[PDB]
Amino acid sequence: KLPEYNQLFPEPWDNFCRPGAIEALDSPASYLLDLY
Amino acid sequence: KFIQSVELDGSNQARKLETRRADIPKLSLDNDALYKEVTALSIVNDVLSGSAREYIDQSGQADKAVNQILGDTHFPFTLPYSLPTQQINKGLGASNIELGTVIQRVDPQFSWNTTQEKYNQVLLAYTQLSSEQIALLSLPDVFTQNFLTQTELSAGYLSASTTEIL
Amino acid sequence: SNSIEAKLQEDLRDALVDYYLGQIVPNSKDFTNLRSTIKNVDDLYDHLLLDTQVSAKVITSRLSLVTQSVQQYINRIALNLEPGLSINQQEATDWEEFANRYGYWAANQQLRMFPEIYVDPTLRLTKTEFFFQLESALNQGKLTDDVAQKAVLGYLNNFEEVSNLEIIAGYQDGIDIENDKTYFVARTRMQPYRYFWRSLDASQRNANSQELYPTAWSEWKAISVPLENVANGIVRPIMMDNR
Amino acid sequence: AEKDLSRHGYIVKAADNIKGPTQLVEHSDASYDVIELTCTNQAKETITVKLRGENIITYQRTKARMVPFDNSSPFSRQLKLTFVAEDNPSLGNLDKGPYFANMDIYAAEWVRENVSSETMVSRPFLTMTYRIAIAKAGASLEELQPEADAFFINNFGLSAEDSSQLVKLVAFGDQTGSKAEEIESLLSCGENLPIVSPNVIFANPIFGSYFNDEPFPAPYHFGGVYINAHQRNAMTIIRAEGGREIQSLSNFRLERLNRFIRLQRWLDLPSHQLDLLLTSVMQADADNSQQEITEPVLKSLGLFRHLNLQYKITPEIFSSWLYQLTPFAVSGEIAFFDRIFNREQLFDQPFILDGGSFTYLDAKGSDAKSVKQLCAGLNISAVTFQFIAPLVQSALGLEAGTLVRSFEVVSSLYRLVSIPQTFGLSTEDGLILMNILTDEMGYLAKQPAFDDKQTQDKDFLSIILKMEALSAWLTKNNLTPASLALLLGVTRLAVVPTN
Amino acid sequence: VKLVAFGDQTGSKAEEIESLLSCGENLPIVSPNVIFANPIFGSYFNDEPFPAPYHFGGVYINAHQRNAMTIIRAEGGREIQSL
Amino acid sequence: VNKYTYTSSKAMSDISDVIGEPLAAWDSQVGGRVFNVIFDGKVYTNTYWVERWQVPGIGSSDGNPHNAWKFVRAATADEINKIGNPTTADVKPTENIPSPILVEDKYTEETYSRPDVNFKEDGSQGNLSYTATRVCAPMYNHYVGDKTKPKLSAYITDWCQYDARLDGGGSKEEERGRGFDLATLMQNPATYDRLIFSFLGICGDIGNKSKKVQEVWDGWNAQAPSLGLPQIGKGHIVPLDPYGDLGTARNVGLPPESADTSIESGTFLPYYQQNRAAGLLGGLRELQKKAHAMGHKLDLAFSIGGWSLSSYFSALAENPDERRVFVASVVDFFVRFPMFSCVDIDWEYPGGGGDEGNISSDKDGENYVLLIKELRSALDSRFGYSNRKEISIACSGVKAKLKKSNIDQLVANGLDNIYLMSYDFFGTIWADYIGHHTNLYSPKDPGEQELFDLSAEAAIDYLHNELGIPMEKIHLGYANYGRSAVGGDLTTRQYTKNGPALGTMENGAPEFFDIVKNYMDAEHSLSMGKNGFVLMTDTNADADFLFSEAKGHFISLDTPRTVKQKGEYAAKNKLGGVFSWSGDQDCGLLANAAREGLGYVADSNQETIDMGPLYNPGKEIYLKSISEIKS
Amino acid sequence: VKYLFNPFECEDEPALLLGKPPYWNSRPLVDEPFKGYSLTQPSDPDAIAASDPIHYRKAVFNFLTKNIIDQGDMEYRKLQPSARTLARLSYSTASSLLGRRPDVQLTSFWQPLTLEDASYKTDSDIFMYPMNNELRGLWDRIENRIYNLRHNLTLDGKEINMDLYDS
Amino acid sequence: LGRRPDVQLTSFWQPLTLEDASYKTDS
Repeated sequence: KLPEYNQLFPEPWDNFCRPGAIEALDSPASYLLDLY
Repeated sequence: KFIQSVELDGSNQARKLETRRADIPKLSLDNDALYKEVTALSIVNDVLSGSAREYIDQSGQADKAVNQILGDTHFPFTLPYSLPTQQINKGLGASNIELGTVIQRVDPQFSWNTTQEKYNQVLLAYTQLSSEQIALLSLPDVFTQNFLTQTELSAGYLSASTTEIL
Repeated sequence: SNSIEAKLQEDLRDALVDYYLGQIVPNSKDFTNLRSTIKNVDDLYDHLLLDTQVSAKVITSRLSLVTQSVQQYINRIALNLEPGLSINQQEATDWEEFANRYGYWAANQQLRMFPEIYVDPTLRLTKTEFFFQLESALNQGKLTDDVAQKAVLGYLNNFEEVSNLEIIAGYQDGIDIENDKTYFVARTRMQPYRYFWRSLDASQRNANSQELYPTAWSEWKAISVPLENVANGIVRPIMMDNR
Repeated sequence: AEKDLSRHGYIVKAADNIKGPTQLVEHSDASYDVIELTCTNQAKETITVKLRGENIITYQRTKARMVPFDNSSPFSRQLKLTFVAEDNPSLGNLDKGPYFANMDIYAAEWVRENVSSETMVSRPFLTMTYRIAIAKAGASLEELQPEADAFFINNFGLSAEDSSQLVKLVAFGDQTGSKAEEIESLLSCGENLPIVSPNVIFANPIFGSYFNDEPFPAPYHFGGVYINAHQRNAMTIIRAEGGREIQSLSNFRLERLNRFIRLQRWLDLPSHQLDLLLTSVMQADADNSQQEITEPVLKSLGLFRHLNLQYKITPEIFSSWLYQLTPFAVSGEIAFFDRIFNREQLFDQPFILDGGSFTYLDAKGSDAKSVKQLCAGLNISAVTFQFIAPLVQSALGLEAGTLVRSFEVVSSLYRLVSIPQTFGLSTEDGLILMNILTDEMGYLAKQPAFDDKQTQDKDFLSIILKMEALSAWLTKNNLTPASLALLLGVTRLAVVPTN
Repeated sequence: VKLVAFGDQTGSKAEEIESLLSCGENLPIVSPNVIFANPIFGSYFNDEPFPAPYHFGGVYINAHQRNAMTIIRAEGGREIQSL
Repeated sequence: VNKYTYTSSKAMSDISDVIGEPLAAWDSQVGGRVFNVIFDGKVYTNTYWVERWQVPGIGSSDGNPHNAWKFVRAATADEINKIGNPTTADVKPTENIPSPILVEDKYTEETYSRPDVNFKEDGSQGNLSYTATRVCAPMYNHYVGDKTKPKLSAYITDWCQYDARLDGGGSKEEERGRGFDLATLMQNPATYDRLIFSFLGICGDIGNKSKKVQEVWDGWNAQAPSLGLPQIGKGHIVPLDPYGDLGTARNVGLPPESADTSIESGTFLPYYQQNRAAGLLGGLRELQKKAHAMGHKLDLAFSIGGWSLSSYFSALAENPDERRVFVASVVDFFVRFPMFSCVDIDWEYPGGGGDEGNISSDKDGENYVLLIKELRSALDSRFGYSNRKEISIACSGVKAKLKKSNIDQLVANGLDNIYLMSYDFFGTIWADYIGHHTNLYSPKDPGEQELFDLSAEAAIDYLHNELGIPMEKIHLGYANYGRSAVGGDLTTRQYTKNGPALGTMENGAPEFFDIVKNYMDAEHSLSMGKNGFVLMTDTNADADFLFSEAKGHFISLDTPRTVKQKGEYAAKNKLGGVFSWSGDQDCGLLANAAREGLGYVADSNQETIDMGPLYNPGKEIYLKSISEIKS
Repeated sequence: VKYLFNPFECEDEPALLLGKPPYWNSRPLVDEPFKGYSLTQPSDPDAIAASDPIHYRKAVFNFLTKNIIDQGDMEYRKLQPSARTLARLSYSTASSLLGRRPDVQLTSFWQPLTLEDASYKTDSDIFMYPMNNELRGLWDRIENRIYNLRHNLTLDGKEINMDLYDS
Repeated sequence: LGRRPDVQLTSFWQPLTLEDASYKTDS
């Protein structure tokens, strides 16, 4: 209804991980894993 | 004037302005409300304290000191507070002195040999904690570590494994 | 010294806020409704229209502070955040344009009061085609009297042709002569023949007047088409569908 | 603001040529008091005339027909006078020279002047003055008070008639040689409005009731005092009619003003502090019931000049030395009083000035202690406080163990602290010097005095000047007040027998 | 039981909470140069993350019970292991 | 606001501070000053706003109807001689008129002259005046609003918007319409808090007006296909006079250039929207606009159904699909005219006892439970809480009805308002005995009142207690007319049924302004009966009526006194509100009496006219209850 | 920007009745895709957004908000005092477009593994999409300005006072 | 320009609340 970011993009924030963590889809660890 | 007009346009459900901060239309237009200066904090705490004073009156306890309410209101977490303790803390801070030190020096007897109780109490002072917090921490446990009744006891109960603990 | 007081003032504020959210809102009668949602310090900032987290380092006037809070309230409703209390398009435009800020509001007011102060010959809206040429002469940079004389004499020269313009034809915008605008075309007596168009409104009368506002006359405007191949010194304008 | 005035009255100022109401009474059946006035025209034409005088009250009500009339309240209270021919028809005044006698009235309280020792009596609080003329001819001003025109010539360059021009701001500022910002700085009727301390209680809702609408504090309460002589109808700007104009201009106030602004030029001070200091002096003197320019006043100004120069003494300080501290400010700043005490918040409650007392000797009662501690917040050491307080209590006449939250205590303390401090002497030391000078320590605790039985031990000002001089001499000689007092035998040195 | 309600009522932000739980990256660490009394956690089937928070850093709150509190994957929001 | 100022004085020496006013004989007095008036040697101090008739001796009970004048026997016999004793008090109207009320109407005068009518104020000839509203000036005073005061609302029976005498008609009897013009209120937008233009109809109407219902239903369905809109069927709401609603101007305070007579059943449908409305509804819109201009809020609501239009309600209530069509058309109306905040269901009665042209079933109160639930749900879910509309009912004035109304279940279904039709407790034909029509209280031992001695008290007490309902949802009506009879006998309350009972537009129905025109006057600063009528107040039921002996013309009616008393009672009971029934028939006199009774206060210390002087009570009479007569 | 999107939209606009969704003002931006398109979007941000117009919506939102912050920053860069109030207001509005940052919801859960472990495990989801950086960039930028306003600092967060020293 | 109109310009003022002003500004 009201105009706000999440209202425009309804999405559970819990469906995202914190940036910088190992859990990051682009963590340097993830890069290493891909390489491996 | 503009807002005053707009707020005439229906929707009784809305939390109309004067439902809050009703002092605002009450302020007088004048030279000094214009010219003289004050810390914003002063106003913030003032208006908020006014609200609180009304609420304690709704508790029928306006006879109580508003500050004193904070002396035992345990929730939320930061809520329990003590002005005199703070005053003492900062006082001696400005003197660059610790209360424990003060008491320790105030004892007639020599610090290198004086009663255990004085050592105890001095050390407690060195904690810098308020008596209220002390008491709260001192309260006994409300809950047994576990609780069970015949239903689950008949269904049987398993403790966690234990050999892993040490 | 005073820094001590700052410390205890800040923590007083902190505790008081905690008490408000912790007990007043969840328990107090009037908030039974709003406690559905007002649940954090920012919610307080929104509801109370004032910022609690300012440091003791900041001082202000009572008036200014009130104004700030009012502005916040205005902006929120303008932003269509509170339930109800919608705003008209122009009304909102006025706010977001100038009324949002004292300086521009004052400027608007002052313009209404003393427009002359804002008048500037270089900023005229109504402006003759050749008037552009004239200023395009004078604007050259450093200047001298004789040179200005030359420039103005040129402008005057063109103005001669203006005074010698001869109308050729005209076309009505519609059936109601008494309110529909109309368009006209004219050419120079002097050769080479050059051509211009202009228009006149039939609206813009005063309700009392058997007369029309000066604005009703349009400026005369040049026509760029290489028309000299014309068969017999004849042409017709047409305006339709605003083209 | 400092007293109730809901009940009060007026009495004739006792004069041998006038007879009438000389005492107030809690009730009377008579609609009006009768007064008789004996007077003489300078031709020695002598006559007496009767007149009626009556206390009159007025009030307002809305047409709220549902509620009862609920009338009891403080109310506006006013004095009305009326002559009638029916009481004096015989006098046949056609030929009499028009000039006759003065009339004067005390506005007075009636109370036990000693709440203990009975003395329930009517007692004045304000005084006012009139002149009565009788002229069947309907004579002109040049007949009535021709002296006025001579005055207006010498002091305004104008005919007394020209006052009727002077009423407008243009003519006024012109003839005065003044610009109107000065005038608003004088009138405080625009933005230069008075201001009051939030932390002070007042004796009656004189201005606190619903229908009250006098702007409070009034200029006649503060800043416009001397020029309005406390009359409620204070001078103000008023909207124009062929130019802006002035509220009300009795020639009496006009001549007061004529003096006042000249003095203001000479001293170079803003009006508010001038008026403040002036009133402080004249009201401290019990004699100057009439707000009159007098020798002690002038002397006070001399002292202020000197001390301001030598030590940058703020006139507020000086004023609050010889009188109470002021719970007021002009539009733009915090009140001197409130600044001094609520200088910053250090406790839960701000300090406040109130009725009531506390057992300062020990104040074990938490609130009493709180009060005393906040007062000790006045710079000095707690221990010092106990040296001062008994003397203050004694001088003011309070009960030995108690002190009260009122300006009197405040000002006494403030004197005792600040004055020696101006010479860098400890307030402790001051006691020593005061005894040396007078064999009294608590001397500055007392109120200022101008006793006609003038004696060396009485002039505050001379005494202060002496303190100044001797302090200089002492430091010059590298002495010490304690040492001096001991040597002078003002205090004994501690000794005991020995082996 | 859910993190949102928890952090709300506690007046706390979840980085503090992981700094409390050590169940994420704030994990415990152990000195390589120290021997331990038994392969309590050294055997093949051992799989308790060692050292455990109940061994270190989470001691008082878990009172040494093996079932230590931890974050657990969401179901209509992230949640807590056992409370 | 409205302030007054007064003064007292004493000898200069007198320290006293009581408000003083010397002793005087009790003539009439008035106003806000203190008074200490002697009467039979007792001096009575004034306790309240003095009124002309407030004799202090009686005033020992109530020196004003709010309270006694307290008194003491202070004066000496000498002072009794000095002042004299006023004890032989009497009423006295003013010699003249301080403020005119009545105005000329050439056409009503002609209507009296019209030999087919030959109306005369003595009832000797034509008993129906058909007096147009033109005979009176606007009387509304301006009052300061108060959130705590209950609402003042009015129902306008909008047909009153016509009178052929305006154009030259009036040849026929029915041509002699009311001609009620909104301009009067437009000049005084503060007058009302909430307004309702009365009835609205539905396709299924079986009533006499169904002729028009059908014709406009067909006209709508004639237009709609050309607009691409679906045809309406039963359950769909319909307008009553499209030109009236959307094309009138003259009698609705609108610039006549805005009128459009082309609007009719086959042409109105494009105009049927809030912006296009250039009739009665346009006037209403402009009125709200001017309310905002004044800085006041005017609420607009509309009743669905009516006395005549109740006809189809049982069938509608029974058929759930027609209920659906009803709800849908209602929503569409709200969308076309968002200015309306509220709707009011006016079924004379679901369980019967309304008009006889009504379909009725003893299951319809339950069908109405369904209806309320359905409408509430639909409208709330459609418009959202930010714009939650209000639902109201026109509650029947009789115990037997309200008992059957299942109203507690309607409240469980979120009913908002309960406008009690507390009027016509008596009727000029069906009643056995003359009685009051809108009396607040019942007389002592009124019996069960299925036919007589009814009162608002009798209904509301049951509703609040036996039904437990909060009176904050309840609103009380006052009627802008009297009802009359003929040949009445005041002792037995017998009367000549079936006769020329005096009225304005119809037998037995004298409208209030017409009552002032013909049988009563106030302009002489006092209420009094005229032309053979006398003011009577029944102390049994505490109710006011006019009487005339020559033809036993009994006429109970609402009065300044009764209306003020109603206001007092409403405030006392914190009722949801009060309203003028048929607002078209009060020029503002009793409206002022209502405001004042509820305790609103005027803005200035001046008025259009003071209602005060008119609270003089009618002549005492103890009108025996029917039980007291039979016993 | 208004032509693309207006947050200050008002229901007075009947386009809402003509089905225009709130605030959005571009039909191409609003109307729906139907996958009558490539099964895979190879490499162009624009092409994929042309399949997921939501992506443009996000970009637009970002641009707008940024511009607001830019205004506020200029205001805070102004020398005279009252401009600070303008900056304060601008920043307030901007923040209002975001509510509160989703910290708790973001909180990480982790268990260590060897590369061998991961390699086996990944046989036929340990990571998640993180919050995209520009958002926290915006959040932090405004929070930093707010902090400076908390402490009466320059936009640069430098002390405004001269910081005089003596002994 | 002659002389500036200082005296003629001199301000007259009485304080009020916003509520007061709002009521006062009625027609």
